[PDB]
Amino acid sequence: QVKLEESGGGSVQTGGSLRLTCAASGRTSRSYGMGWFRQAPGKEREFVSGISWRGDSTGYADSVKGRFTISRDNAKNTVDLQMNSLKPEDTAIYYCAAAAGSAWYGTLYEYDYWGQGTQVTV
Amino acid sequence: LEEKKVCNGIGIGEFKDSLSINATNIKHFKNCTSISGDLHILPVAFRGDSFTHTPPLDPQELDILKTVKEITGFLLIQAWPENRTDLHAFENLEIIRGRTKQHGQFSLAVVSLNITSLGLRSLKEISDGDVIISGNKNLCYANTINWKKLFGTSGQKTKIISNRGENSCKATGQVCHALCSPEGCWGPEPRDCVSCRNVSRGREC
Ligand SMILES: *[C@@H]1O[C@H](CO)[C@@H](O[C@@H]2O[C@H](CO)[C@@H](O)[C@H](O)[C@H]2NC(C)=O)[C@H](O)[C@H]1NC(C)=O
Ligand SMILES: *[C@@H]1O[C@H](CO)[C@@H](O)[C@H](O)[C@H]1NC(C)=O
Ligand SMILES: *[C@@H]1O[C@H](CO)[C@@H](O)[C@H](O)[C@H]1NC(C)=O
Repeated sequence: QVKLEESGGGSVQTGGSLRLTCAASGRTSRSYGMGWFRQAPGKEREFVSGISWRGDSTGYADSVKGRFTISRDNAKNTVDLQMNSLKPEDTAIYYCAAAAGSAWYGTLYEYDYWGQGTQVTV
Repeated sequence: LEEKKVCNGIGIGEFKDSLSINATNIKHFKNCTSISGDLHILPVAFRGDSFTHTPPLDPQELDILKTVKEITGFLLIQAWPENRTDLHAFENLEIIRGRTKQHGQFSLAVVSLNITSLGLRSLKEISDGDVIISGNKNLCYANTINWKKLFGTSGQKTKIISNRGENSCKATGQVCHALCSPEGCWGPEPRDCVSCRNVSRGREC
């Protein structure tokens, strides 16, 4: 098993930057694809960004192109999400997810573990 | 003659280090009537896992779980074969004790599947823990259930959201059979009735 804790959320000024972090606990010494998701009020949960185990491959939703950046330090067992040029459309609860294996995925149906999530209001 | 067999769950014993029920370990659940511990069914099961030399899981292998009548911990289903409409593998599941809970809260968790119904027709008791049934786009029947008939303690609640709208469910005729009582159903069939309004020779009304 693996536990994920999201950290770094809060409120932001419209147009301001922000950096989420996700720390993993447990049997963390194996291949994991990590991804960030979010859910706005009255909307369905959607994909934001993802990163491979080795760190080489990454993926972003179209709505966050250029703005957001994903990264991970497997020694520190973390995965962060820079979120520059925020906008009130990006207001949602952001979840950190894990998929066992090397790959990241663009849907939620492939992720095995989820954090509790942090609120982000803009 | 009634035969029983207790098997450890995921995260315990032979499966201390297993993330989910997979193609390797599911063989060892053969003949099990009771799970001492929890059941996790995660996306890795069907995807396979190189890292642990685990092949993807054959959906027919889930028939092995049909013998399970009791789980002392929790039941977590976070993935399921897309070409299946219900949790058929657990059609004979009678009791979930919820002695251990998911995030220390849920004893039954059905999340993000493409099932149309639950099919947990033998389910009669959830001794402890909450029930979350969330994110199942095609799922009906879930809102009809009288969960108080199944709970053990007064504090037990329910988080049923983000499934198929009761609007669409009723419009599509995906509602409880006419023989069912107002106590709800696990599906459209008369065997899926929580209880019967008139009489019943057995499971079927
Ligand atoms: C699928 O189940 C098998 C069987 O329990 C798991 O295999 C064990 O994995 C651990 C950790 O990698 C090893 O220490 C054991 O030696 C393995 N046992 C056997 C019999 O292979 C496997 O990890 C599980 N895979 C997933 C993704 O949950
Ligand atoms: C299940 O029971 C049969 C006997 O009917 C036996 O052959 C088989 O080995 C049992 N399953 C396991 C996993 O031992
Ligand atoms: C369930 O349906 C969704 C589409 O809403 C799809 O993305 C997902 O892959 C399906 N589940 C499985 C296990 O394939």
